[PDB]
Amino acid sequence: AQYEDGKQYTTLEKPVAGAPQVLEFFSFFCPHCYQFEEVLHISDNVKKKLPEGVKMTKYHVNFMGGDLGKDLTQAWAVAMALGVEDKVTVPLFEGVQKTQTIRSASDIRDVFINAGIKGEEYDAAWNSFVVKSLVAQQEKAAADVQLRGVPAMFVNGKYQLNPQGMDTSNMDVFVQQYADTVKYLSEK
Repeated sequence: AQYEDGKQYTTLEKPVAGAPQVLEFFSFFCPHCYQFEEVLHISDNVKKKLPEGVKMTKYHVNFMGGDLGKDLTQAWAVAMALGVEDKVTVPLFEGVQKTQTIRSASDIRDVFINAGIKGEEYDAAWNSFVVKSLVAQQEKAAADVQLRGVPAMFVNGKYQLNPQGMDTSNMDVFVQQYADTVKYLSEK
């Protein structure tokens, strides 16, 4: 074919029922995630090519960055609850990986404050049980799909993007290829 299992994607031998349609995993400690977000804008270009009706879900993972990794998963939960994902993603990436000014929960919190969320609202969210189950969801979703590496994308709990089998000589071409693959798997 032109799209072959084992080349632009792999198939989960233990499919996952009820799974979000498009499910993406990242870590603010993950260097290719930094690239995927700031340089390539993968999420963004995929959305651009999804059919109508398709919801896009993105989760953080715990297995990078030790104690600060979990803090970042909780904070991502806060971002999801407050709907401020688009205002914290970049400063969180640049704080962990570029400037190295995020060394504790307290520094994560500063990013939110400077992004305009208020202390009282953040601290409230941070400690809320809605955020706890949001954290649990992130963890369950990773758990359901063997997950040990990021960035990672799953379509309908059955197909997993395999970006290693696509050309990277041209980053625009890498992205379109990736996005078109997601569309193909979407329609499958």
